[PDB]
Amino acid sequence: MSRYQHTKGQIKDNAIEALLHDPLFRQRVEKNKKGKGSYMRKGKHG
Amino acid sequence: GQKVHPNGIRLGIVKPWNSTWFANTKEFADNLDSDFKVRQYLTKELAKASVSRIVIERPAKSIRVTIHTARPGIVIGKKGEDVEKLRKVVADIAGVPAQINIAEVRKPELDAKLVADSITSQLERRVMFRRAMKRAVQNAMRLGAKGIKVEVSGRLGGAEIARTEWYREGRVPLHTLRADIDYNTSEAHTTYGVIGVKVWIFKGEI
Amino acid sequence: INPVNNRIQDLTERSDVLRGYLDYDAKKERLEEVNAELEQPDVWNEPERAQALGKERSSLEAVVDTLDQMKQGLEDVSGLLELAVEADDEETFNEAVAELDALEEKLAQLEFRRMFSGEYDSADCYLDIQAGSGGTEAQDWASMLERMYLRWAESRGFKTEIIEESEGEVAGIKSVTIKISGDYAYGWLRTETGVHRLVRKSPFDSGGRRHTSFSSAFVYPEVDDDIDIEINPADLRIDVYRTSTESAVRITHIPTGIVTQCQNDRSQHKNKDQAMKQMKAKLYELEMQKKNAEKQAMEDNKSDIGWGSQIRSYVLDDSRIKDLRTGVETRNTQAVLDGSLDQFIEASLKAGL
RNA sequence: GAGCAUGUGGUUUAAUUCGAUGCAACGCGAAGAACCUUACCUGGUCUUGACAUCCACGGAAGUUUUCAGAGAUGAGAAUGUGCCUUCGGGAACCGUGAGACAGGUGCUGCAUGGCUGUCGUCAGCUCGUGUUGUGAAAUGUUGGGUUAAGUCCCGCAACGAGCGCAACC
RNA sequence: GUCAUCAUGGCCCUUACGACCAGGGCUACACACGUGCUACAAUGGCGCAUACAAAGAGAAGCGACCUCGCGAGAGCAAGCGGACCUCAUAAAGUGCGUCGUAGUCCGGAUUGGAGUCUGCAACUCGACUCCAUGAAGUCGGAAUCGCUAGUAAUCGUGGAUCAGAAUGC
RNA sequence: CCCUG
RNA sequence: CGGCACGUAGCGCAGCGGUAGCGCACCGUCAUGGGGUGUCGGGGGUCGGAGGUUCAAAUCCUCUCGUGCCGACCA
Ligand SMILES: [Mg+2]
Ligand SMILES: [Mg+2]
Ligand SMILES: [Mg+2]
Ligand SMILES: [Mg+2]
Ligand SMILES: [Mg+2]
Ligand SMILES: [Mg+2]
Ligand SMILES: [Mg+2]
Ligand SMILES: [Mg+2]
Ligand SMILES: [Mg+2]
Ligand SMILES: [Mg+2]
Ligand SMILES: [Mg+2]
Ligand SMILES: [Mg+2]
Ligand SMILES: [Mg+2]
Ligand SMILES: [Mg+2]
Ligand SMILES: [Mg+2]
Ligand SMILES: [Mg+2]
Ligand SMILES: [Mg+2]
Ligand SMILES: [Mg+2]
Ligand SMILES: [Mg+2]
Ligand SMILES: [Mg+2]
Ligand SMILES: [Mg+2]
Ligand SMILES: [Mg+2]
Ligand SMILES: [Mg+2]
Ligand SMILES: [Mg+2]
Ligand SMILES: [Mg+2]
Ligand SMILES: [Mg+2]
Ligand SMILES: [Mg+2]
Repeated sequence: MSRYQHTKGQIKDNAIEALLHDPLFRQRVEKNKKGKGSYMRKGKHG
Repeated sequence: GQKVHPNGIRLGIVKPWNSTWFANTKEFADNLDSDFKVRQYLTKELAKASVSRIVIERPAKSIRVTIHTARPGIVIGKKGEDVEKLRKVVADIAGVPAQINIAEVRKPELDAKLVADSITSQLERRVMFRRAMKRAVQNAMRLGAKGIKVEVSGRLGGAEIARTEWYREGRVPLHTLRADIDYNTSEAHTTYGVIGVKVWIFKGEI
Repeated sequence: INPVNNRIQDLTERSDVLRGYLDYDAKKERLEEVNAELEQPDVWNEPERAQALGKERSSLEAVVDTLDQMKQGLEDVSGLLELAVEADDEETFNEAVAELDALEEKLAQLEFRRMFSGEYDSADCYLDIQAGSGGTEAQDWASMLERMYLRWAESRGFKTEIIEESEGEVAGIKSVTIKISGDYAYGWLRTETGVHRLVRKSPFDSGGRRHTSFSSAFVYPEVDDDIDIEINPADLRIDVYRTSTESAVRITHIPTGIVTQCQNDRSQHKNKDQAMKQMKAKLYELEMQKKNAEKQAMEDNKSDIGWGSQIRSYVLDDSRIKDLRTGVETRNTQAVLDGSLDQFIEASLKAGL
């Protein structure tokens, strides 16, 4: 178990919201299999 | 877009009904229940005997069942005990006296139902679907069908994403009503899901 | 008698759950040990360690005999219920009902003492929902989380009112501070401090790509804003000196060590009054700095624990709800987001997280 | 705008089942919710089981009842005891005993089949061979006229064909 | 879009998310939206008399005639598995009278009493009849929709679903 | 005028 | 410390014996695929607090506690 390095530095109001506004709890992008972000240049096995 | 059924649009033109009895409103509902029962039972124990069509008619308190199939020898067995026991069981099912005619069908891969049964058989036994589609294509062209289109749909080859592949040659005029478009579907219960197959065969203008 | 059967079954199940969460045999082991070194007499030759031993002894023995008498109560109420079903002795069945209610209330007092162990647990609370760095998806998730928490507060019976609500321009609300009033509100809601992980097919995205947004619920009790007491004449050091009559007043607070001078006015009394207001202002400033320093130290500790703030995970794509801290799971996402978190909050509160 | 019908969102409750929720959800699935209907809630019950098969055991199946309970159900009383049959039999059907299993309107339409909406009944979409370009590709399908239409004439490195258009209904 | 018509890979449950019964709910209500019906009237309301259709359904059904009831309906009881009998006398129209521009002889919501029918049962929660009451509404902002001919607009009728229960289709 | 990574 | 200027809706501001007003903002509907801008239509104020006169007080008076300004000079 290792400490997380938050990018807010010295937190003096609220660290939970600080870790939200840190990149750790960021919203994450999913690569669609088909649809909008659909095109794959090369396959997983090709 | 979605297509209209070729048979379903061509009943009144060129395709005969596969049930040609008459009924009033009183006997209609359990009549179709009886037809559904006989058809599922005969397809269940004629699944291995190359069945194509089941045409049934009620003349008067009785049932005539004509089975258009390609292997009447294995249908009738060893001097007809198979068709005799099927006759007695279907008489039990329909509650009326029964008699069965077996119609041998020339050119089984010119029949549309047997092409669907064949292609679903290779999709069960894991033969490569594209090869089997081609194999049906030169079957139709070698026996002289004027046109054929075969379509397969689903998780082809165990893919994670389902898709549809269809092959066509000759004329497949779905919009021409007088055309003999013998069309039929089937399903494959593969270990990776359900694979649908559809067959269109154009066999002449009228 | 069917509710009585279900009720005894419920008490048996919750007693087993309480034993599992409390680790009864381990506390019994320290109880036996504390009894042993109490039996050796040197422990009362040292005063303060006997103080600690008396405290831990009383706590351990009380928990142990409580769980033991609930075992005895469960078994003898079950046996006498079996008597009361067949013999149909109505007074003895009423005795069973009374003793069963007493046992249930006394185990309720035990689990009560465990779950509301906080000093601020009885007070009302300020509960805040804030969306993450995601966008409108996080905004919508914060808003409907606020809806769910309102539904939970109304179902519990806590009186709610929205102190502030910062909304998003498209949909949802960016942040919201809510006063939840009622007895034991902070104790009931104190396990909600942390992060919720939404995974769902986002409607705001054009392609229907699923989104993994985050929100935080932060609860803090309504502490009493105590009055700032005035300073003492002995605690002050008052000097007078010539301005640059010795009307200049230098007031020095000695126990902290802070001075304020004033020399602008001919009146020494005016100089002293301005110096005394400067004294009060600096004392208020230093008290605020001390409070902010303590808050920053607590934030240092909870930023150190960091990733542990991610407490809850809703996978709406696969339709599963997960508390990572207690590790518990369920599938009724619509009930969870309706506000049926009673099982989760009880699991967390018996965990002590 | 008004009143009412109906659907939806939100709210609330025990539940206000669930699905559809740009156009292409919103008198939609539902061509019709007082009970069943209905998958929701409360309360009362059961567990090889309401719905099938297998094995063993006791039997007809059925027909009138009585009591208690809201009913499911639990207990009790009368009548039938056949059907075909190597008096070996054996099964329509009633209960029991287990386990192999039945079961789910539980989750995933972002694993699918089938079926449908949509652009749009818009007039396009391509292929074979040939040719040009190193190549992705291009031609055919463009040009001038014409038509509801890639419908048609002629010209044209294109020549033909198919799904479309049209007709056959 | 549909794993809630069905089928189906995988996952979850198997004295329970499975099964049975009763009651309640799906019909609630500060509110917002969608689609409809009826109005705000004299090109009309009310009263009296009298013309002109098409299509469809009917056996656990359509149900004529006669009698009673103001009525919804009730009792008796033909024909019809139907170009035969019933649903079923269409309405708008036409002729006359009154109303004379008023919240009115418009509107018909709401509410009270009294009933009929289906269904075990109409309270939550049906439809219809009578009597009584007579609400908003005097043509509707930004905005917005349908329609090129037997069309829009208006006036009726039938059917599916269904024991009963349409302003919907 | 703009269109969450 | 002495004067003198103001306490008006969430905010900024008018009104200073009988009447509470304007703008931004909030809500609801349109317009947009959606947001903004825009369009339609609403609401919201012990008039800083207290008490005195007057038929009546936001307006007149007193005190009060806030904020601003001007002077707290010769020695
Ligand atoms: Mg179609
Ligand atoms: Mg579902
Ligand atoms: Mg709904
Ligand atoms: Mg949805
Ligand atoms: Mg419609
Ligand atoms: Mg019901
Ligand atoms: Mg239950
Ligand atoms: Mg899809
Ligand atoms: Mg070349
Ligand atoms: Mg083109
Ligand atoms: Mg080209
Ligand atoms: Mg041209
Ligand atoms: Mg052409
Ligand atoms: Mg050309
Ligand atoms: Mg055509
Ligand atoms: Mg759709
Ligand atoms: Mg969906
Ligand atoms: Mg029920
Ligand atoms: Mg409904
Ligand atoms: Mg009138
Ligand atoms: Mg009908
Ligand atoms: Mg009026
Ligand atoms: Mg008028
Ligand atoms: Mg009409
Ligand atoms: Mg009906
Ligand atoms: Mg910007
Ligand atoms: Mg000087």
